[PDB]
Amino acid sequence: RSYQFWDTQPVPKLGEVVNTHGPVEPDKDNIRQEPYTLPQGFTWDALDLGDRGVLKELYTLLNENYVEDDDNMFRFDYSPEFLLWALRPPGWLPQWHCGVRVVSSRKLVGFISAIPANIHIYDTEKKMVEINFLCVHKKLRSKRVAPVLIREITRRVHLEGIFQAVYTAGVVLPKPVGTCRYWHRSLNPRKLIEVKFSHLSNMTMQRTMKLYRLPETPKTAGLRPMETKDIPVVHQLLTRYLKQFHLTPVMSQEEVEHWFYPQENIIDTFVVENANGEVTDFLSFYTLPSTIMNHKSLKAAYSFYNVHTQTPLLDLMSDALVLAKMKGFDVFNALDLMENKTFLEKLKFGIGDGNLQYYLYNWKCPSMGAEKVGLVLQ
Amino acid sequence: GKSNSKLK
Ligand SMILES: *C(=O)CCCCCCCCCCCCC
Ligand SMILES: [Cl-]
Repeated sequence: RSYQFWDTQPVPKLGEVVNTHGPVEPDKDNIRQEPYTLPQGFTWDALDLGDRGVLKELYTLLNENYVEDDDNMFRFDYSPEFLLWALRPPGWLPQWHCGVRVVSSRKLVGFISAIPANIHIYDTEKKMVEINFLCVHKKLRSKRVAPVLIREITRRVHLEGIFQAVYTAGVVLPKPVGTCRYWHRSLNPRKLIEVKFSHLSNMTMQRTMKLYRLPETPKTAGLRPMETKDIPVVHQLLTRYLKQFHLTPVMSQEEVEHWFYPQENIIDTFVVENANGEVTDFLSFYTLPSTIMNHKSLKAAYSFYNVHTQTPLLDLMSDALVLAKMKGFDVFNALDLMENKTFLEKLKFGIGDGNLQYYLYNWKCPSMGAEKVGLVLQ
Repeated sequence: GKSNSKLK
């Protein structure tokens, strides 16, 4: 490949091997004030998701034009309540919900977002932003709109004093700090084969169903949904557990509440409260269904953060599978980052299509194995 | 952006 756009950006190129730790370019003393030029007929807009109609426009745009699998069958079916959870964490800005509209139609045909986050990369803690939901209407993809969306959100982030960012992609760009791989655990194998999420391996439908059968209830003592009183100890257990990885978020107790307090059809968090009344472990997974292109929806649970101090991680993730099975999910998704490679194969996960490349904008540092990534984005 | 993976 040739990277016309990323060669102009403060990122190292692919062939480069990094042995340093630091920014590529300095913090900017003066930042460009006017927005970048969009092609004629389109204008910028900051999306106030507090408007149910504006939020309605966004998920309609995403669920019709956002990322699909390699085979054109499944499109992420984002919920209005889900997007509020992902795009309104502590410190969010409406200007960082960067939208593009047709000038005459006022139709939403492009979007990119940024949320603030404290990132711990190796031995440095930096105030960065998390970029997500870069989406261009398929009719518009011919006018080079994506590079403009990146430069505009970069400008709007610079105006607030932030000069680093973390983001993911399924494509290889300059230059991945870490490469993870998706794994899938079938919870409802009948339907996954129906809609061709998976294929019958020679095994009958009866043999496949028996292999993926799960107990009706979890096995761990003191397992219960997280509630308000668990917020500090969940925050405490998460900060200590993340210190072993090299790329992690540094959450405040306010951010821990946002990302982990249970919300129906959005985020689920179960804590382990032992016989002495102490919370010693917790599991979490968020909800993200996919639109089935032909003959209607695929309920998928995505592993989030799973912290263990007294329960084995294998036992904890078995309960996550049981819980997700109970709640009606059809598949339990999890990356191979953090300690996930210790249970993926044992708990009958299957390796998936393609990777999730992790990237740092304006930060030069060595790469790390997937086992060292402690960051999960929405 | 997140990628949509499927069992290979
Ligand atoms: C998935 O949607 C990731 C989108 C990839 C675009 C890269 C964004 C680069 C950083 C933009 C703002 C950074 C400003 C510090
Ligand atoms: Cl490197």
